[PDB]
Amino acid sequence: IAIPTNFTISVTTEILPVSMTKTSVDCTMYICGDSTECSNLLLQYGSFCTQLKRALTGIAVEQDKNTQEVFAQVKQIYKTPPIKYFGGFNFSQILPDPSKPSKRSPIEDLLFNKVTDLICAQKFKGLTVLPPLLTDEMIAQYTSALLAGTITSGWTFGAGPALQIPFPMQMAYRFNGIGVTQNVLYENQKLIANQFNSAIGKIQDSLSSTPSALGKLQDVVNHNAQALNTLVKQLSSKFGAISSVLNDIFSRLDPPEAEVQIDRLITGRLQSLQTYVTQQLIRAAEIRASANLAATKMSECVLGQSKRVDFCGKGYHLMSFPQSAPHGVVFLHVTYVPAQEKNFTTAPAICHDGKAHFPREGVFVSNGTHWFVTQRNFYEPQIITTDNTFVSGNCDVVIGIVNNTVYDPLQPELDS
Amino acid sequence: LPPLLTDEMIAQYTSALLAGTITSGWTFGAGPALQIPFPMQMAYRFNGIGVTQNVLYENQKLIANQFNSAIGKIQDSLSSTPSALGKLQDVVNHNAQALNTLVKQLSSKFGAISSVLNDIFSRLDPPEAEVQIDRLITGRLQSLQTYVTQQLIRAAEIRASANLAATKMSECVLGQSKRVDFCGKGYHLMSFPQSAPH
Amino acid sequence: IAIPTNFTISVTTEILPVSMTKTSVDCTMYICGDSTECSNLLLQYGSFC
Amino acid sequence: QGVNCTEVPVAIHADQLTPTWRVYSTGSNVFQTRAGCLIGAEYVNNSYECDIPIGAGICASYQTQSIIAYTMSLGAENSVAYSNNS
Amino acid sequence: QGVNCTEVPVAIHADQLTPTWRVYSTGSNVFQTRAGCLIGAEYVNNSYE
Ligand SMILES: *[C@@H]1O[C@H](CO)[C@@H](O[C@@H]2O[C@H](CO)[C@@H](O)[C@H](O)[C@H]2NC(C)=O)[C@H](O)[C@H]1NC(C)=O
Ligand SMILES: *[C@@H]1O[C@H](CO)[C@@H](O[C@@H]2O[C@H](CO)[C@@H](O)[C@H](O)[C@H]2NC(C)=O)[C@H](O)[C@H]1NC(C)=O
Ligand SMILES: *[C@@H]1O[C@H](CO)[C@@H](O[C@@H]2O[C@H](CO)[C@@H](O)[C@H](O)[C@H]2NC(C)=O)[C@H](O)[C@H]1NC(C)=O
Ligand SMILES: *[C@@H]1O[C@H](CO)[C@@H](O[C@@H]2O[C@H](CO)[C@@H](O)[C@H](O)[C@H]2NC(C)=O)[C@H](O)[C@H]1NC(C)=O
Ligand SMILES: *[C@@H]1O[C@H](CO)[C@@H](O[C@@H]2O[C@H](CO)[C@@H](O)[C@H](O)[C@H]2NC(C)=O)[C@H](O)[C@H]1NC(C)=O
Ligand SMILES: *[C@@H]1O[C@H](CO)[C@@H](O[C@@H]2O[C@H](CO)[C@@H](O)[C@H](O)[C@H]2NC(C)=O)[C@H](O)[C@H]1NC(C)=O
Ligand SMILES: *[C@@H]1O[C@H](CO)[C@@H](O[C@@H]2O[C@H](CO)[C@@H](O)[C@H](O)[C@H]2NC(C)=O)[C@H](O)[C@H]1NC(C)=O
Ligand SMILES: *[C@@H]1O[C@H](CO)[C@@H](O)[C@H](O)[C@H]1NC(C)=O
Ligand SMILES: *[C@@H]1O[C@H](CO)[C@@H](O)[C@H](O)[C@H]1NC(C)=O
Ligand SMILES: *[C@@H]1O[C@H](CO)[C@@H](O)[C@H](O)[C@H]1NC(C)=O
Repeated sequence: IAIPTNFTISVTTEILPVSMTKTSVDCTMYICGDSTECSNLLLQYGSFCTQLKRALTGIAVEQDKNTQEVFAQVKQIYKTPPIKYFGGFNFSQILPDPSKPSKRSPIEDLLFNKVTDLICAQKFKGLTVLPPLLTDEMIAQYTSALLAGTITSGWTFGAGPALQIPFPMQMAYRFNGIGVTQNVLYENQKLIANQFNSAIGKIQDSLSSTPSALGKLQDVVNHNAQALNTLVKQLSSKFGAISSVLNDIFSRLDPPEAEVQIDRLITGRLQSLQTYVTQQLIRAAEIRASANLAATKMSECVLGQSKRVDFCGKGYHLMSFPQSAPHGVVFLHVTYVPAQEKNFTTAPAICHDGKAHFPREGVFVSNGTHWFVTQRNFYEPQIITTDNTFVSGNCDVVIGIVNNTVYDPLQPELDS
Repeated sequence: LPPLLTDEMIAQYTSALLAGTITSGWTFGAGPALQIPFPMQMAYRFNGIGVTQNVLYENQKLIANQFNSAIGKIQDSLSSTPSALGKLQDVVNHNAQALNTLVKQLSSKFGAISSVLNDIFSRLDPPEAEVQIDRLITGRLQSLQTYVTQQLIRAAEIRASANLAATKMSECVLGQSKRVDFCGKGYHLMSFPQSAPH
Repeated sequence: IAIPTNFTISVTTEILPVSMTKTSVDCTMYICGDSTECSNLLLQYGSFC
Repeated sequence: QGVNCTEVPVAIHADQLTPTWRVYSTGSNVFQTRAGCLIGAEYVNNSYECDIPIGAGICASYQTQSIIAYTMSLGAENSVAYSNNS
Repeated sequence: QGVNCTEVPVAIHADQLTPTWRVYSTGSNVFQTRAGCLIGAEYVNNSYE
């Protein structure tokens, strides 16, 4: 058998987009502009613009719904105590700083800085951008409230009223959740705190150095930009007509036979708008799927402890921290990783007094001379007794059973 | 365009995953791989579903025989029934179908005199051949746009399926899952991965 | 109450698609073939491909 | 949308696409927000849950007398008595 | 893409619709992959990320 003898606290970063830019379009300016004749001709092509406006409004409300479901998950707004001491844990890099006017953590400020006349030109073509319903300040307040709740109460506030508990006790509970006894933490508190602080500093430095971690979010923004660019380029295409300017067509051609070019231009512009709307719908569906995944991760990893493998970061998940980023969320997963493994000799059961003994939760190991029982996730040998082992059957059906003795706690003092 | 990852690489990944699961259990998915005898891993998994180790410790032979019989039955069922892999096959068929359509639209007049375009140019003067070519190219561009939209929708569906498959791989192969019916019907014990065309 | 007295080890199969065939389209010879004269009409339509 | 509340077209007799339905000023007050210029509603210093989302953290609702606008309230403030051994 | 390295443009003056960016073939380590023909890269026997 192989059993680890040391542990390491690790911190990982995972970025998920939540919402995209809300956009609106105007038919009159983009398709016609300022010419009344074009609109008068457009009036009898149906209600395509109504469908486009309805779809855009649906996307706009869907973005706000996604943001609200992702972030607005707590009824109360918890406040951190003025005394910032948690038994050696720092949490300085994630707690809000009142000195800065933006009321954001250093990690949040770095995230904002790492993420980045054309606006007026796009507005002049009827393409406008609606501001988000929720401002960054309220998102920061939600993140701060979530952090305060998960620090001062653990997972108790995710199922009802918030219940206070010392942070070392909460981390002992978290270790007990993954099958590690509490005395492991209670004998290595300082080392665990130092490792956590070092990991937090390493994450801070890594996020400061390389800016390619958030490219995903940037990519999404880039996509939106290029989409708009394409639409602008669609205003420079004749689609096989004589010119892209209405006044020249109306002046250089006799109007009874000049209607064909105008109709061709209208059809081309409507087709381009429909293609853009379809692409926006597909992108919005993908963003909604990502937002649902992010909301599920927020509900599970942050508000509780998840036993799912690799769901909340590599290794044995311990806890998580949420942070906000421009059009996205960042999860800092704190997990547990074994290390410094050692070889040992193991047997399925112990034969004593013609009976087979099996461990309750531990595993039997041997160092070449003696036999002990130890927990499966950490090396802690103990003398085999009757309290941690149970008897089931005899020694003639079990394969690989070995011979040893089991100490009886009550027999020594019985005689004296 | 040929795929970036060859079939040999996928087979090597599958073999590595199988060897890791066999010789280490779930310890290799959460850190360094630690060796463990297979009967002890089976006992741990039995403890996972609330069954004590003594049940396995005097039924190991029967359980091994049952597992061998079950895997043989699975092999025979895969060999006999050919309608089990359709979930993949139709997918490929769909692509071919789309391709066929994207070819067949080339033989449609789309309201013009003929599908062939050079005969249109040579038949008469440009003042009407231009209109015919305009109609043809508009129809072909509409067909291309429709094909692209269908491909995008199918790609989104395939991405959703791949995300589900990756989640199932992470939660069923690299460990024991307590979710009901997620990793099979009944009390889940452990899973084995295998590759297949797409 | 009903208490089980025996067990069965079962194996089930699950098939899941992963990837789709990657394709590329050449607009130039699909839209007009090898005829050079037809190619001149595309430029007035902009970058449609 | 996109008005600084001062360039609002007051019109003379007919110079707008709007078919003469303009409310000028000082009747229902003028509010300036990031989304644009809002008229017909009176801003208040209180805070309630969002009913009609306007944008940029501004919402509107009809009380029982008129339509008013305010800033949405995130929730009720709460505090946890963290301690060394409590 | 999908072109055998044997029929790459050798040319006398012009035999290709591309705007004549022809480079030396033999001295540029022309290599053949399942994806087609690669010019300008020297294949090595090692393996990295
Ligand atoms: C388990 O690992 C920790 C750190 O991962 C070890 O603690 C370090 O021990 C070295 C030994 O001299 C010191 O220099 C360091 O200051 C200690 N702390 C850190 C944060 O590195 C610990 O000794 C290991 N224990 C075993 C049994 O291997
Ligand atoms: C938590 O971490 C911060 C680093 O972000 C520590 O702040 C630094 O502390 C050192 C003391 O060794 C000073 O020299 C630095 O100037 C501090 N930097 C900043 C930006 O404040 C902080 O001390 C840590 N918390 C505790 C309790 O030690
Ligand atoms: C296996 O572990 C046992 C633990 O008891 C070792 O036995 C002890 O060894 C120390 C020397 O390190 C002696 O001082 C004790 O008197 C021994 N106690 C008993 C009860 O034997 C044993 O030496 C270890 N064996 C190996 C090969 O490491
Ligand atoms: C553990 O102890 C038992 C009892 O001392 C051993 O069983 C004996 O095995 C020998 C030969 O292996 C027989 O001749 C005896 O009749 C057995 N005695 C009983 C009471 O069954 C057993 O072999 C020991 N285990 C090992 C691995 O040697
Ligand atoms: C539990 O079921 C297994 C098989 O499902 C039983 O094993 C069978 O036992 C009979 C009689 O001993 C044999 O004829 C069969 O060949 C066995 N099956 C196999 C696959 O070998 C087992 O007896 C059952 N146990 C109980 C307590 O009913
Ligand atoms: C447990 O003790 C804490 C602190 O001793 C109590 O919290 C205080 O409650 C009073 C209510 O009269 C408030 O005025 C204080 O502001 C609270 N303190 C803090 C730091 O918020 C708490 O009420 C006690 N629990 C119960 C059930 O009474
Ligand atoms: C018990 O609480 C006290 C204060 O609540 C802790 O003492 C220090 O208090 C100051 C506030 O003036 C903090 O800045 C320090 O971080 C606290 N700790 C230390 C070591 O100075 C005291 O540490 C707490 N004790 C325990 C065991 O939690
Ligand atoms: C255990 O032994 C094997 C072979 O003897 C060796 O390869 C392996 O590194 C050993 N493990 C440890 C932790 O020493
Ligand atoms: C609105 O006008 C005021 C007064 O000149 C000016 O300070 C402010 O910047 C203007 N805001 C915008 C958005 O134009
Ligand atoms: C390419 O050229 C080589 C050498 O002339 C020849 O053997 C091969 O059949 C050709 N075709 C392919 C697909 O490799």
